[PDB]
Amino acid sequence: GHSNVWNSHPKNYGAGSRVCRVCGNSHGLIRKYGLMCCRQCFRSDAKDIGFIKYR
Amino acid sequence: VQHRIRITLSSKSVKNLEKVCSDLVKGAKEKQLKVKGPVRMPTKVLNITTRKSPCGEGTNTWDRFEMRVHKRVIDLVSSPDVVKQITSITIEPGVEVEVTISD
Amino acid sequence: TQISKKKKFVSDGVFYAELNEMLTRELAEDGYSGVEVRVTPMRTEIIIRATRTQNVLGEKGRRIRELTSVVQKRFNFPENGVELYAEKVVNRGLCAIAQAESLRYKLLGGLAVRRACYGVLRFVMESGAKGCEVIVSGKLRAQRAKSMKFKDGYMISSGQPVNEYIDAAVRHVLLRQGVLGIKVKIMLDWDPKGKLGPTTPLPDLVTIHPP
Amino acid sequence: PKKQKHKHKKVKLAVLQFYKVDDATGKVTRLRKECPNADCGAGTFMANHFDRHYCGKCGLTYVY
Amino acid sequence: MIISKKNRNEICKYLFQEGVLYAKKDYNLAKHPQIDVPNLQVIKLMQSFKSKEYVRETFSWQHYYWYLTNDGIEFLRNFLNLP
RNA sequence: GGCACCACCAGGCGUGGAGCCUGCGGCUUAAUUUGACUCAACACGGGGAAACUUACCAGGUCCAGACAUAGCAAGGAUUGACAGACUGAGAGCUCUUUCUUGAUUCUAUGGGUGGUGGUGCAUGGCCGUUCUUAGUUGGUUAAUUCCGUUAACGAACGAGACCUCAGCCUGCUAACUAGCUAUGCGGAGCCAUCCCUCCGCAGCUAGCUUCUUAGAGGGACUAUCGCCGUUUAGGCGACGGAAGUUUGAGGCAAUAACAGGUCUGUGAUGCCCUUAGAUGUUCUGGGCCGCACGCGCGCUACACUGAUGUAUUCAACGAGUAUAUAGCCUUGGCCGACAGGCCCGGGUAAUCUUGGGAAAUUUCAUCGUGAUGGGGAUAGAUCAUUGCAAUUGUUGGUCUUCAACGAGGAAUGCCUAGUAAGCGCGAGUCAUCAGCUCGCGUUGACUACGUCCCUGCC
Ligand SMILES: [K+]
Ligand SMILES: [K+]
Ligand SMILES: [K+]
Ligand SMILES: [K+]
Ligand SMILES: [K+]
Ligand SMILES: [K+]
Ligand SMILES: [Mg+2]
Ligand SMILES: [Mg+2]
Ligand SMILES: [Mg+2]
Ligand SMILES: [Mg+2]
Ligand SMILES: [Mg+2]
Ligand SMILES: [Mg+2]
Ligand SMILES: [Mg+2]
Ligand SMILES: [Mg+2]
Ligand SMILES: [Mg+2]
Ligand SMILES: [Mg+2]
Ligand SMILES: [Mg+2]
Ligand SMILES: [Mg+2]
Ligand SMILES: [Mg+2]
Ligand SMILES: [Mg+2]
Ligand SMILES: [Mg+2]
Ligand SMILES: [Mg+2]
Ligand SMILES: [Mg+2]
Ligand SMILES: [Zn+2]
Ligand SMILES: [Zn+2]
Repeated sequence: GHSNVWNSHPKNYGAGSRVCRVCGNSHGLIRKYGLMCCRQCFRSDAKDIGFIKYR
Repeated sequence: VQHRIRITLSSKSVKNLEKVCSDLVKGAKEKQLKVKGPVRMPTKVLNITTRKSPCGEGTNTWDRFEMRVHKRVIDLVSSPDVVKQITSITIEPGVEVEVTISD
Repeated sequence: TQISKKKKFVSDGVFYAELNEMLTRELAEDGYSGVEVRVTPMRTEIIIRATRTQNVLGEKGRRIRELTSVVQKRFNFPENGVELYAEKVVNRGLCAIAQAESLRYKLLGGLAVRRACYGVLRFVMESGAKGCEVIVSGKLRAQRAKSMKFKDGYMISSGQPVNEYIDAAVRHVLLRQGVLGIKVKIMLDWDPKGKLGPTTPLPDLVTIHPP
Repeated sequence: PKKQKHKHKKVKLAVLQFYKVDDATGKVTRLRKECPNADCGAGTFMANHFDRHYCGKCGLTYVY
Repeated sequence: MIISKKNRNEICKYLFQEGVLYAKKDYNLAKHPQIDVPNLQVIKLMQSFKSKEYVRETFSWQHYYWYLTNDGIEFLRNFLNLP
């Protein structure tokens, strides 16, 4: 049985379970509001997503 | 007419939302329907603050992104027919109109 | 089924940001300028702005229907709940994404950069921009990288009017020696009708009626 | 050394090595039980080992 | 790779039915959202049908998007035994 | 010659001394992955790592090697597997065994593919820095800001203008997801009732918008006065005014650079390396935490302007669910000393959590100058919760243990008003963990209104 020892560790939680929705990197991930973007990717797409810098 | 209608309007922009609200309350006041509104809910300020550097070098400088959600509530007393006949004009993009029938 | 008003506006923003990315990668050589999402009650109409509006449509509209069905299944719309249109970008010269892609293909072919950037500048200024600027950064000729600016006209850089008057794009050329960067900043003119450019005049601009 | 990989044991014509249609006449004469499992058909032979009746398609087994 | 005939005909029927396919980069989804085949087999078979020009592939935001080509509408109608 | 609390002056609070937290170096290690080293590395990579992350170490798997070519092959290319052995393993991983499976594969060459592999001294983008400086004769200004001098005049970028938040509006617009006021009823008091006082409930026919919200506008311009000033540009003082320090604070932010950082954000990337006994991927376990030592950011203190135990009552910013028996924020009831548990529910939200029942503070009492009821490090026993898993203590409790530290050498940091400092709250990270950051409000000063002495820049 190789299928029960392949990806057999639980991915219920942890940083290695959530990924950037734009790149799949798991570091600097902004989970707030359900964005699911990494810091760098959100900083690039923020204007498209609708976040405006006023201050 | 008979029932009680709450139209919730949300948007990310104030001018489009306010002019849509003005259209709705003007149409309501032309068909002689009593209108309670527009009632402005407290503005929601969605805020994201992140390090601008794509790495960990330099002065740790922070950009604060904001999304402002503006909510408007209009309360008419009428039947569904006039409500969907009013909320059928060109609703501008970004404005989320939502009609709910109360008792 | 109940989604917050916060989660919903963040979801619309993320959907817009993802659609435009997949259209940018898909309708690349069709002159894709931008997408205008429009959620009508019956369907979420999606307008595509491009320059080759016969290349995105496809043979008898095959490509546009393929994209419409891909968007419907991928984003989980109700069937017939999304309809992708394809309009014409009115003034290609006044669009920094159109010119960025035009300069991308004008360099993927092999044309000299100093001759294509000035051509882009020429076309933009004949189109009517108050000022235009092009930056080319990378391994242009030698191994060391350098940045060549191509500026002509009047261009503002600071303050709020920048995010009303400056139409800008940033595109890469994937060349044999590496990646070449293209920053195109087009400064628009004040349009009273609000079509060619901003409707609000620049704050410092003062007009005195003649007696 | 490098752990070698399991290679499929190759027996020439095991179907011929299965039924016993001989002595003229007409006797198919299976020589290995056909697994009872319904999905497993009647041509599904349950191998017999030094002490077990094992069906290859599934796992039904019988020791003695 | 080793993909049963059932699964292969399964992904090849859907592709000919719609002319398009999509998937997320997830090699352990265990079930494609539409086809009753896991995402790995769909992704690998779509990569094969693409090295053969039988489709066009665009990758964006961790998702694959495949589009059947004119050669694909020929090879699928030959493979699926029916028009 | 100027300018600037990332300079000083006058000071405030500090750091540097102590314990601990955390980052860096060194040492140790199987590995203790690694980038970054004056400002401009060092609670930085949003880097608070039990597993994953993870790049490191010890092992085990798997192919997720398209495609093309040539072979092997329905007399089977190939695939899966019961039992036992093997194995850390219920990995048929391998082996014994013998079924099963059917052209999907397999073998060899090319060609691919993946890589948190190298190269940021090949690059893109981005970001940091020079420098948010003011730049691209003289006076004045925050300012290449104006005035003024003049072979320059007239412009442009930058600065300011602009944008956002905050400050004012008893004017306007409007509120059953906000209130006020009145009325009615009810409760309590007083003594009954009445009145008065404090409460609760109700009324989309009780009015209304002061308070709350959020739109539109208005509002300050140094406007007026004196003085100074070339009597200019401007400065000081004064009335009025919500506001007189371009009102406060931000956001944006020129030219030209740096071999600045990032290939470990990117399905951005050239080149190189590797590619099936893999630097791919996955699983198990360990490490990233290791401890003679050095350094940086911090937290807790050294106490009576306090600690402790009562009493008491004032915020703001924000956040919140897939309803599956139920997921997130949790109200209320019950059990429990706590920790926590159980049971009914509300809320996708100005509606429920939340009028956010924050602390410092205030009040009374105890302690009584004693390392003491200051301090709480370290440590023992034990009970709960998160989790698949808590040991190298996740955390939270209970009892016990009760270290240094009595204000910190040479040095050096930040700061000019709702500021410093004190105090707490929220968010991000997050199953659990905040001594960290990013915000918020509460309490609320001293000192100066200058200078080039030092440091740096022009
Ligand atoms: K100290
Ligand atoms: K730091
Ligand atoms: K760079
Ligand atoms: K990078
Ligand atoms: K590289
Ligand atoms: K990242
Ligand atoms: Mg400015
Ligand atoms: Mg001093
Ligand atoms: Mg110390
Ligand atoms: Mg680990
Ligand atoms: Mg591991
Ligand atoms: Mg790896
Ligand atoms: Mg990579
Ligand atoms: Mg560099
Ligand atoms: Mg008011
Ligand atoms: Mg370097
Ligand atoms: Mg570490
Ligand atoms: Mg007390
Ligand atoms: Mg003591
Ligand atoms: Mg104590
Ligand atoms: Mg931890
Ligand atoms: Mg927290
Ligand atoms: Mg200093
Ligand atoms: Zn990302
Ligand atoms: Zn069977």
